[PDB]
Amino acid sequence: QRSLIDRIQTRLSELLSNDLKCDQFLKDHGNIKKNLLRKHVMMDM
Amino acid sequence: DSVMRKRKKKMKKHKLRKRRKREKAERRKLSQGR
Amino acid sequence: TLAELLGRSRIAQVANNHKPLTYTGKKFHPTHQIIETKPSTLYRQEWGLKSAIPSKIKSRYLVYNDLDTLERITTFEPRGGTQWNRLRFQEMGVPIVSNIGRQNPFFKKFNTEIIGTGGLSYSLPGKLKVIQRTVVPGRILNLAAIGGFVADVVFFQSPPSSFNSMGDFIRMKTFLFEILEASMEKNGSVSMHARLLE
Amino acid sequence: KIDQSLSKKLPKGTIYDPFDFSMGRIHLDRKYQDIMKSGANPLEFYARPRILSRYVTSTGRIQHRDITGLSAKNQRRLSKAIRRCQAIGLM
Amino acid sequence: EPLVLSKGYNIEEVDKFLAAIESAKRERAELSGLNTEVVGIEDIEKLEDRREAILRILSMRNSENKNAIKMAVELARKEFERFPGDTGSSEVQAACMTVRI
Amino acid sequence: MLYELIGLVRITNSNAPKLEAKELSSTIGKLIIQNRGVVRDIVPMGIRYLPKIMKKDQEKHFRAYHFLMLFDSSAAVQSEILRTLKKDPRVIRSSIVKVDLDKQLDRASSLHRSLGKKSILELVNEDYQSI
Amino acid sequence: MKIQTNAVNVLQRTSAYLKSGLLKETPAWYNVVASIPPSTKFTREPRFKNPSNGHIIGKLVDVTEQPHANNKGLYKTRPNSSDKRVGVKRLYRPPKLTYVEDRLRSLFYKQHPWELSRPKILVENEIGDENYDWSHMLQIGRPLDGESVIQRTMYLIKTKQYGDMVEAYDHARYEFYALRMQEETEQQVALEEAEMFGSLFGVSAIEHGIQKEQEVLDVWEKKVVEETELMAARTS
Amino acid sequence: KLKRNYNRSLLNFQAHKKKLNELLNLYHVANEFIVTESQLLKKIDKVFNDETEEFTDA
RNA sequence: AUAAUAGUAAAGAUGAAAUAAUAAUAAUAAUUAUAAGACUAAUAUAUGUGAAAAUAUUAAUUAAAUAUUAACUGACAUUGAGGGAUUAAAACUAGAGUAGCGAAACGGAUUCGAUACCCGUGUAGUUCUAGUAGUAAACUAUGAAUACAAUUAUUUAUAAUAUAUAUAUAAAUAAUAAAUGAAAAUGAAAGUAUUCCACCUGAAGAGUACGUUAGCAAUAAUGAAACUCAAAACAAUAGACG
RNA sequence: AUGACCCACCAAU
Repeated sequence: QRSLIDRIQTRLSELLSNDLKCDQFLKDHGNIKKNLLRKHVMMDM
Repeated sequence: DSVMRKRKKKMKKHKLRKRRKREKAERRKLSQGR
Repeated sequence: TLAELLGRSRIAQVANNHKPLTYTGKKFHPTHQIIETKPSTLYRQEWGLKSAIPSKIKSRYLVYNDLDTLERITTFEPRGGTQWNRLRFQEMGVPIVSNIGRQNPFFKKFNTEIIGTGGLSYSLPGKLKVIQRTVVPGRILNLAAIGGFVADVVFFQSPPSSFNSMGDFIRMKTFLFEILEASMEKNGSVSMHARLLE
Repeated sequence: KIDQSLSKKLPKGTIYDPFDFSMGRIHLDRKYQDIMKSGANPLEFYARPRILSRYVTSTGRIQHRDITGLSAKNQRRLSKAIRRCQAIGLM
Repeated sequence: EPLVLSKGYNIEEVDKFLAAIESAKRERAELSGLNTEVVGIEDIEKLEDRREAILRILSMRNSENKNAIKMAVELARKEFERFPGDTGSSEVQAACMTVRI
Repeated sequence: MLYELIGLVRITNSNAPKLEAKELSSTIGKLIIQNRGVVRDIVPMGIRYLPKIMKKDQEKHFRAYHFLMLFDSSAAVQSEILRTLKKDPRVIRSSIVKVDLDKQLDRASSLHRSLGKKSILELVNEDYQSI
Repeated sequence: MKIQTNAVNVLQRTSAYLKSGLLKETPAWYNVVASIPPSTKFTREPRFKNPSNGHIIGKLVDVTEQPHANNKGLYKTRPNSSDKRVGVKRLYRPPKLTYVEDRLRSLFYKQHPWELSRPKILVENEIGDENYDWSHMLQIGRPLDGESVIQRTMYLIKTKQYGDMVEAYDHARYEFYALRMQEETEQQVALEEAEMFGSLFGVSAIEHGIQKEQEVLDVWEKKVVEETELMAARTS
Repeated sequence: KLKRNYNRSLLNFQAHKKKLNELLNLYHVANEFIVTESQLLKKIDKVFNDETEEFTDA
């Protein structure tokens, strides 16, 4: 369970540094759009 | 005033003496069948 | 910066210490740092403490624990005078084995234990002033306080007449002693030996 | 030969001073003259009537926090241990 | 009921945890350079009692009513809970006050 | 729960000093056992002249054989043990005090707890060393 | 007292008298306290950051600003008691000027108590002209003291010539010892040499050590002359 | 919700494992004796028969 | 108190003395020894713990009461007419007990007198057990709750620190600022505000009469009017007085 | 000024 928090938090959080690498991400899947990060990030796992 | 309160004391004590005299009248012919 | 200024303040150069100003406990190492004042400031009645030191004080050396306190006064004892004892150690000219000085002469993350001479000595152990030292006079306790440092009196033969000569004033009488040597127990205590020339 | 109350006998270890060698000093000192105190549940010693025998005016009496000077809790548990020891046969 | 105990100590866990020792004891000796002798049964008799005492020394029949209650509140919360965990639901709080009442 | 009985038994055998003491130590025990409860640690405290002459059964016992038994049983058995004790002419001044183990699973005897120790398993490895 | 009014309001007060007739000629000072108006606000103005330890005074750790289960292996989500105990007085409360150098000062003086015994020039002289290159544990004007050792360890931790504070201080600790060791020899040399070169000395350290002590003995001897004897009559 | 569940889970977990550790810390080894008629005879008869512990100290 | 014991002439009490079943029946004192009761020194600050009554000899059982996190609940509360519950000392009704204390009583003092103070016996009672009753200066003479406001020193709870230190929190206690106040003084309330309940409207007459309810009872609650005054009360001040 | 009256003392921590 704790693992989930790791990766889950880690990437959304990691996205802190990636408003560019998220670009790669934003695509794969497809403000509150930041909230859109946790949106599909959460689903992955 | 404590002195004023003490006067109550003299008055309650005086009434207690009357009560003792009234106590004789109480529990007597007046409070039984009347 | 205000703090930068204070971070270098002489007031802070002096560390804090609330050790009693009477310390009835047996004393070996000093408890506080004496504050030296130029005669000028003394007449100006200035000592750099929170409150000016009373003219009643005529020394130029005092020790302070509380810049100022609830009692609206500064807690200080104008009897700070270790300046004499340590100097007398120099007047006595004797070095301390200091256990073994591996590499560094005093050797030893934090050297809290076995601090070393404790600033009582910064001279090469061996020197030729030793020429049989300099028979420093000491006040026989029975042990003999030499230059403010008690040293056990030793002699070729026990001389009772010498003690009888001073009677009960054995400490009052001062006899020159060829100091055998001194040592700093890890508790920062100097143990030395005297040479009663009687 | 001389009386005790007039002659400091600083041990050699210490640092004797010119004043230090004075009567004033002697008077001064006089003026300014314990595993339980260390921090061990004083009650645990509900039996060991030996340990409790200490903080006792030697008259079956415990001491006001002017002498004992033990922590409120330490002293009260020490007092309770003494009272409990009275119940526990020994002392 | 008989065989109940305190602080979450279901007898089974005891049976299974106590059992762990059996596995461990023997397997500790399988390796190294020391052989197997009296450990053929490790005093079934002694181990039997060891556990026994444990049971007396952890038997509600020999503990404190407070402890039986500590067990109860749980039972109730777990019969009146809204989900695994909820302990604030009015019925949970009510049920809990009930045991005590 | 864990109880303790610093009882002071009397003695009469100019010879054996721990005669009755041991005989009673058996009694109490036999019963602490046949009743769901574990005896734990017994710590003979030997003999110590009583601070005062404790008159028991008009015998004025000036001394007694202190002893301690660390035991564990239901209230009743613990209560009952009190009854047994006072009512045992041999014992002179009994006492059962509690030793809550809520925090420490295994509690030592009061004594060791003031000796610095705290548990028998601890007090056992304390001697385990050997083998 | 209570924030008074008739203290910083003199001009207002005099003005009235000056406009009516109670006064005929203005109090000379009149203009000065007009040109330089008196600060009247006496507000307990608030503080926001500690002037020293650089700490901040005014922040809250919103939970989101955190995600690592505490050492106490636990992800905290709900704000905690203190984390909701309106701490406004703290802002006004003056913060403590904590300095790690002060710890080093005490540490050195504890390790070297004779340094405390050594006279120090606490009296601060025009602190303004004191720019000191501290790559060396010696400076013109400033004397030798454990304080120098402290200001020295700073280079070794600022410039980073060495590593942590403990190692840094020691590097200079041995630097200090040397200066002290050489000084000790220098001290003896003056005398020895001067002693072996036409030098006479009226009193030495041993001399004050004996004269003052023997002086004290005058009082003690006379004192016991009354105490011991008085008891003989007090008991005979 | 997920982190809350983990917080509640790790707490319950820590308490039970300690419970288990202490249970096999003494109940696993507590004299391995007192609980039977035979053993009591052994300990009691191995007490005053050789050693006695009193204060008095050294 | 009661024998045992040995010891001798007083004892004991008070300002000083009297007495009583004190002691020539051998007392008191002493030292042993039985029995009977109540109480609980130091510690011990009632710090504290309790709603308030209350409450510090020991233990056993039962039960309530802590802080801090964590999970949950999801405004579920603020406190309250009436009601209910508890409720000191005395008193009462049963049953046991009864050492000491001590109303009443009686005696001895003192005094002008002394149904007092003092002293000797000493009964109701003080103890328990089951009740009953429901009042105290049951007073911090200060109803409960919440939000807030300037300092210091001590407790002290407690986290933390690089435990033994100096720090951050709370909590209490003691001095105050402001503010309030007739002042005395209150001081995180007698301050700034909000909410709810109780209660007051001159003094006498009166917490009386009467009615009504409750009680085994003493009583408790409820609670008027006529008549008569310009009085009556409190904090601060001088002054006289002890 | 309204303004005929004032009355009690007993012995110590």
